[PDB]
Amino acid sequence: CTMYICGDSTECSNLLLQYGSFCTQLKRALTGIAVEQDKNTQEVFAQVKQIYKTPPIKYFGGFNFSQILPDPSKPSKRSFIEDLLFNKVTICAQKFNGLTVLPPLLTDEMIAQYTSALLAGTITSGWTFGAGAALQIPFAMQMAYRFNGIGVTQNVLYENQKLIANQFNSAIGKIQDSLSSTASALGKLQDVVNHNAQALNTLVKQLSSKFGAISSVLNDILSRLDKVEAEVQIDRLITGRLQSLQTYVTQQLIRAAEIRASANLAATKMSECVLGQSKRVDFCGKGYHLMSFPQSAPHGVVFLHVTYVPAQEKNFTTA
Amino acid sequence: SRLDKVEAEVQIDRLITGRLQSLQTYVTQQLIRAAEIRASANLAATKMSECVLGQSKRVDFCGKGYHLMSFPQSAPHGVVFLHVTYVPAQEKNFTTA
Amino acid sequence: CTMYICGDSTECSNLLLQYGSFCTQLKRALTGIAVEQDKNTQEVFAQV
Amino acid sequence: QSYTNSFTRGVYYPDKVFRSSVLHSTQDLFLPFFSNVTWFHAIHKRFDNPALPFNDGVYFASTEKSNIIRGWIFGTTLDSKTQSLLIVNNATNVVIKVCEFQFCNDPFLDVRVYSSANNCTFEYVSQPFLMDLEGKEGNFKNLREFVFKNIDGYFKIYSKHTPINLERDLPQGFSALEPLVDLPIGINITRFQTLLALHSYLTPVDSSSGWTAGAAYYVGYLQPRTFLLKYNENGTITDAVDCALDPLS
Amino acid sequence: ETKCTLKSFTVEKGIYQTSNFRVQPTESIVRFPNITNLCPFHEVFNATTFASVYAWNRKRISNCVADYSVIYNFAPFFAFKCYGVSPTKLNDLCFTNVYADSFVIRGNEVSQIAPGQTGNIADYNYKLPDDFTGCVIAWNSNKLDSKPSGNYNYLYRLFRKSKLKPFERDISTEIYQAGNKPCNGVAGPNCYSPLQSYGFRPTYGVGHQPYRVVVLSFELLHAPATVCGPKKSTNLVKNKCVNFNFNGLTGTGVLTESNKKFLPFQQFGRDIADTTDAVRDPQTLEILDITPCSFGGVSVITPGTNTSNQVAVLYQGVNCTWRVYSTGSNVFQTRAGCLIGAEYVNNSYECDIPIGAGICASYQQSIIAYTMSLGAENSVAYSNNSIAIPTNFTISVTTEILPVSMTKTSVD
Ligand SMILES: *[C@@H]1O[C@H](CO)[C@@H](O)[C@H](O)[C@H]1NC(C)=O
Ligand SMILES: *[C@@H]1O[C@H](CO)[C@@H](O)[C@H](O)[C@H]1NC(C)=O
Ligand SMILES: *[C@@H]1O[C@H](CO)[C@@H](O)[C@H](O)[C@H]1NC(C)=O
Ligand SMILES: *[C@@H]1O[C@H](CO)[C@@H](O)[C@H](O)[C@H]1NC(C)=O
Ligand SMILES: *[C@@H]1O[C@H](CO)[C@@H](O)[C@H](O)[C@H]1NC(C)=O
Ligand SMILES: *[C@@H]1O[C@H](CO)[C@@H](O)[C@H](O)[C@H]1NC(C)=O
Ligand SMILES: *[C@@H]1O[C@H](CO)[C@@H](O)[C@H](O)[C@H]1NC(C)=O
Ligand SMILES: *[C@@H]1O[C@H](CO)[C@@H](O)[C@H](O)[C@H]1NC(C)=O
Ligand SMILES: *[C@@H]1O[C@H](CO)[C@@H](O)[C@H](O)[C@H]1NC(C)=O
Ligand SMILES: *[C@@H]1O[C@H](CO)[C@@H](O)[C@H](O)[C@H]1NC(C)=O
Ligand SMILES: *[C@@H]1O[C@H](CO)[C@@H](O)[C@H](O)[C@H]1NC(C)=O
Ligand SMILES: *[C@@H]1O[C@H](CO)[C@@H](O)[C@H](O)[C@H]1NC(C)=O
Ligand SMILES: *[C@@H]1O[C@H](CO)[C@@H](O)[C@H](O)[C@H]1NC(C)=O
Ligand SMILES: *[C@@H]1O[C@H](CO)[C@@H](O)[C@H](O)[C@H]1NC(C)=O
Ligand SMILES: *[C@@H]1O[C@H](CO)[C@@H](O)[C@H](O)[C@H]1NC(C)=O
Repeated sequence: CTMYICGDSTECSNLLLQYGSFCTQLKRALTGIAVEQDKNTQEVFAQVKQIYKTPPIKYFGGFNFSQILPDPSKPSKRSFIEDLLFNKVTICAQKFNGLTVLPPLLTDEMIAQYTSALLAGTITSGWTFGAGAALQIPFAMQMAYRFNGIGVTQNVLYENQKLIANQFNSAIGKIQDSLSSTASALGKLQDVVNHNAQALNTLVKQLSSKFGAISSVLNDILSRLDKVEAEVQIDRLITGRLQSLQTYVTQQLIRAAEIRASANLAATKMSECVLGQSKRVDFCGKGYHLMSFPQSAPHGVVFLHVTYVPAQEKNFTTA
Repeated sequence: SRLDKVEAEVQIDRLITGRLQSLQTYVTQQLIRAAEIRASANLAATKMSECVLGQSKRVDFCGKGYHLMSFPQSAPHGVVFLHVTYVPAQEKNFTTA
Repeated sequence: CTMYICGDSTECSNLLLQYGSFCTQLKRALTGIAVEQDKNTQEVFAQV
Repeated sequence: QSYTNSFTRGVYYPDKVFRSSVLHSTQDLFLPFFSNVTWFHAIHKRFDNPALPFNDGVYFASTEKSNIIRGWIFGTTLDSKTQSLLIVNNATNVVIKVCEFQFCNDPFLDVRVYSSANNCTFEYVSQPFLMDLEGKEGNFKNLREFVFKNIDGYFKIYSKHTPINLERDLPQGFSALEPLVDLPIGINITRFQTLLALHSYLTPVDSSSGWTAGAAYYVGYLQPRTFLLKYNENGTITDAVDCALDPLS
Repeated sequence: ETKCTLKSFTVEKGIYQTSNFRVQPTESIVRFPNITNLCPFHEVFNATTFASVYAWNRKRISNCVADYSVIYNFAPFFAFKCYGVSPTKLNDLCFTNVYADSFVIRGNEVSQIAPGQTGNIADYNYKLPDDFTGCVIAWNSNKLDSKPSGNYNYLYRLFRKSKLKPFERDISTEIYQAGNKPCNGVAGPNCYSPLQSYGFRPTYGVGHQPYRVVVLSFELLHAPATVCGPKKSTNLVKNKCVNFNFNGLTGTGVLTESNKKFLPFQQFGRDIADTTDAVRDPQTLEILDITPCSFGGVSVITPGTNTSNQVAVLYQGVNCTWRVYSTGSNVFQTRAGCLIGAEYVNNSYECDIPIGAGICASYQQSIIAYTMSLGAENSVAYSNNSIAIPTNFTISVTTEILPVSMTKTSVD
């Protein structure tokens, strides 16, 4: 309240009491955003609470999941992609005028453990770990049960399961370079980071404003003007400074609504892209969707959709 | 009853601005909430139209576990769904091929 | 910003500068919606 | 006289604050980028008296070994009717005299400046602006940059002695011109000139007829424009961009 | 305190917010430049008969150190109106340049020195800045300037043709050219010369006495300091939350040794926030970094009032490992901030009241804080030829509550 609007001056805080009840609504709104942004990550990631662990021998068929499974080599238990995503995405001046940043409840150590849990379940128990008790199922056999969901018979996979392993692994190897080729892919997350940063920056600068007063600073105006004429200059300073805070909180309100709209989409997409095998078109990738693998990221999530698209067509006569 | 015309206006005018600004803030905050309350109400309508009138193959949308059906129930300013689902319970393992 | 608040008067524009950085965030707000409204039609229609 | 273009000159410290690796936008008198800097006769034999108007500041640059250029005159009329300003860079101490002198059409402190009108309201003694002289190096060694701004009765001058060895007019680069002294008087300036220094060495023989109206100093003007600049971590101005140039700028 | 914020006598559970930490400053240090020379204000105050309003005596006071006692040497102060700066606090603040102007006028013209008004002085004769950051000082001197024979030697340019700009000299011949004919200065009629004799005798009305009016003009918010009242230059301190006064501008914060560079003529440290954070010693060449004392944010952790009364307090962003006045049972150093009144543990439990950075508290007969328990660690026996097929079901029924509408409202 006063720390932003004024300084260590009781007279300015006294004149703010004339407005009276503008704080209680302002602080309540921002707290509601923070308490719901904190809850917002809960349903996106904590979809299953059993923290599954990958088997000691990572033989999930001929498939190579090292690019997505967490590696114990790093101090922070994260996958090859997540470590790449951490580095690919990147203050005090705000923190003397009244602004703070509350840390999130879920750190990245537990968030990566949440993804490792889902990943272990989506590989060892396939899509069962979302309906009830997890039931192990060979990954070679799991695939034949994902092909059947797209009207492709069992044996199609089995007579060329060696080619399937050689090809999915090749695609997963390329996704590291393709994501690391350019930073335009991560523009969806860097957008939300700097936009909040510039929203705070444009709020700190607003204090140095000649809002119809002799000077923007508060201490000097006390030493300059007497009581019968200092208020007419400081009151218009309070009105403008309150307006800037009022404008900022409203812009956060629209952004908070928009962010949770995407977060609900991620939660819904997290709830069926990986927990199951959607028959919806384009929802879980491009083409006939087979499965997906979640990957954590700063202030977001990344899905590695695995699909089935035909490539070589020969046209025949029908009846 | 206190101030004369030439000097009462300078006081009521800033009272006018503050009372108008409070009304503007209340209406603006209602717009965000009304948009938000419709966002869930559209989800409720979609959930009502698919969980109740049919059996959705999508997982985790119509409850927890393999969904069977739903029964809607009214509530003050809302709706309550009773998702009847099928979940497995007893798991003997076997060797497969 | 100025064209709308004031006409071709320099003194009015000098007054606006006392607020300083109020119109800046207004132009950026309208650019964001405009650039996103042209992106809506892309993802609804340019699917094939 | 001759016309020459100044590339990125006339950039100075606008205030007395320090910033580290930031970008700051300011609006005040500034020499526009790529402007018409008046380069005068590039010889010295030569003794001219060009009527130079003063308006909205003056950018002055002129490299010269042995510091032949020493004096400086400011004012509006310069006939002991209104206030005037004078600088003497006596090359061990600078003297500033804001007074009401009389001055001839062709002033010269050596082989006759005022001869009358010697009373006023200013005396000043400080370290001379120019460094040291008697440098007979074959190639150019140092370049001098000066900017004057008479506003709010707060006459300000900025200086910058820089080492250049390229021997071709103005160097192509940004210069961090730095303020050095502020003189609050409150005067009316519209015209200015300068003074040279040279000894015939004897009154009887060839006293003074060897000179023609051809005496080389760059003169540039200043315009009120926005010149958002850039700082480094030490705080010295690195590069500045004009906001009234081509739309890329 | 939490009950007062919530406006209730029962608090359910969870985090709550109160006023910030606000570490109070210890004392105030006021460092002044070093100049001790006495400034001669008596010259502009009680010299001989000053000039009339047609030609003021402007002075430039600089480089000196001056106070407000010598101005208070004069008792008969009449026009003590002070603008911009309150008279009681003309001390301990440093200007950048003070301009002193003097003139002598009559009683009915004293009120004309105010800005934004039209009068005899405020007409074409004299113009003053309508912002007028300075002040006006005047006192009666009818015993000195007035003469029994009549001081007709003072003039005033009332009838000059064109208007005047503030702070502009008007001293010239001022030939009169008015009417619908060129008078040329000799014609005779329409001359009404502006200059006229005041008439100063010790027998006149109260509103027609000579005065010594000295007006002072200056500005502020300038890096160099020129003249200010003396203040003992107390030795500075480091790492102590202290108020400071460095030639004018004040503030609260700790002072740290030099880590930046500055320039020989550079003495300020404005940042992107446009707030002063690095200043030089006014006495010697010391660069001091100004970081204001660490703000807080106090958060109260409580179980149900219907369940217990013990509470825990959280300071977000404040290190303790530290300047927290008095401590409690225990102190913790969560990445969220400083937590007191709660005992850390080694187990893991499901979160019930959020704290931040993977930590939440709970009520065991005491308040305990712990890390997160994501769930029971399960290892699934995955084999090349092993499958688990269910043999029995469990038809469960779960609720899901979704809002649909809110109460409609109208206004007028
Ligand atoms: C999986 O891929 C990684 C990276 O290409 C490789 O180092 C590893 O050996 C592969 N695993 C197997 C079993 O070949
Ligand atoms: C398709 O097959 C027919 C024979 O059935 C052949 O004649 C034709 O060239 C093929 N390609 C196209 C584009 O029709
Ligand atoms: C599965 O059943 C086998 C017998 O076929 C038994 O050896 C084993 O203990 C059971 N459980 C697991 C986890 O394999
Ligand atoms: C400089 O003056 C010359 C002579 O009139 C003119 O041709 C040229 O365009 C001018 N350049 C600039 C940058 O003003
Ligand atoms: C030049 O400087 C020297 C040393 O400061 C001084 O003695 C001498 O008088 C100066 N000459 C003039 C003309 O000021
Ligand atoms: C100085 O010269 C001015 C202008 O001629 C004159 O008015 C003034 O009286 C002179 N001062 C002295 C001390 O001679
Ligand atoms: C400066 O001198 C010029 C030329 O005489 C004149 O037009 C102008 O009004 C003067 N300005 C001031 C402030 O005296
Ligand atoms: C000055 O700045 C340059 C360029 O950033 C840097 O290389 C140099 O080390 C700096 N000098 C200092 C910090 O003294
Ligand atoms: C002016 O005041 C000083 C202060 O004591 C005094 O000594 C001096 O005599 C006074 N001069 C006149 C002319 O009154
Ligand atoms: C102030 O100046 C005097 C010069 O007489 C010098 O001795 C003293 O050290 C200066 N003050 C400080 C704090 O250095
Ligand atoms: C408080 O606790 C008492 C005893 O358990 C119970 O009777 C009462 O209803 C409770 N009130 C609330 C508001 O929880
Ligand atoms: C508090 O300071 C100590 C000592 O420097 C440090 O070890 C600890 O990490 C700090 N706490 C935080 C939250 O930064
Ligand atoms: C658990 O107890 C050990 C034994 O003192 C201690 O070293 C360790 O820090 C404790 N762990 C936590 C999380 O407090
Ligand atoms: C499955 O076979 C692979 C070799 O193809 C072997 O490395 C792995 O340990 C086997 N897994 C089990 C659980 O027997
Ligand atoms: C399945 O579980 C139910 C209890 O939920 C039990 O009554 C029933 O006997 C079980 N069926 C079998 C075949 O064991």
